[PDB]
Amino acid sequence: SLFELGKMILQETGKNPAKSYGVYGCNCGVGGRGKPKDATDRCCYVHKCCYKKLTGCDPKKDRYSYSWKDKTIVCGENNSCLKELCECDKAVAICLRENLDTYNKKYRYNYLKPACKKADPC
Amino acid sequence: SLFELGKMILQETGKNPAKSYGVYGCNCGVGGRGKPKDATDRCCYVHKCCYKKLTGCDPKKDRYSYSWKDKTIVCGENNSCLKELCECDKAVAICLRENLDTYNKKYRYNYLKPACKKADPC
Ligand SMILES: CCCCCC(=O)O
Repeated sequence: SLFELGKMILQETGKNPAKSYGVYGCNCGVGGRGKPKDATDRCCYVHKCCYKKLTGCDPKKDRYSYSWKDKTIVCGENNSCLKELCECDKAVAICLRENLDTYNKKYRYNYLKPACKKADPC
Repeated sequence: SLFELGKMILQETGKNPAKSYGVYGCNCGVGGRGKPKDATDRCCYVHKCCYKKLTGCDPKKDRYSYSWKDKTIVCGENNSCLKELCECDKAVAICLRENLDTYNKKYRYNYLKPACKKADPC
């Protein structure tokens, strides 16, 4: 669920997830996809495409189990959809951390998104 | 839609809507309802109950027309559902503005929603 996702992002980046990625660029946050503004935005692009492949569980609402082991996100076995969901969230958390070096606050807020260029199909 | 709602909140409060209310308390932004933490939170509680009365349109995606007349949100004549939807959004924007005096930053970027007490029926 959003709770686990946010927790992962905090654990990897050390940043408050809502504050930094709540509405970042054309792909981070509520709404759909759009042409990526930068590398960070592209992380969320991939993430939303990752969600599209899921069946059997709700990516926004459904809780799952994961652990923080030697500062690594380790997805619990859960079930098929929940584990795949967990791996989606782990991937974007890692991706966001790896692209902190080009994070730009000018993409942080907000109004942008409906005017974004339409995204390629996943 | 989300765009009209966000614009209304900005117009009334003068505040960045996603920033101030994206994850505020148990009722503002993402997720469902919960036991409200304060007056601002109650606005969002009422808002989501307002959405339940809606029959035929999508509060998240369906756009509607409104205008800014004498610094007042004025819902334009669309179909019945879109009119009710517009009035739901107008009400919460006004309510959030009215309760800026007790807005508490501690409730802001603080995803506490899974810990919220179960909301009573609308
Ligand atoms: C549009 C972002 C803030 C929404 C707050 C609420 O009406 O739930």
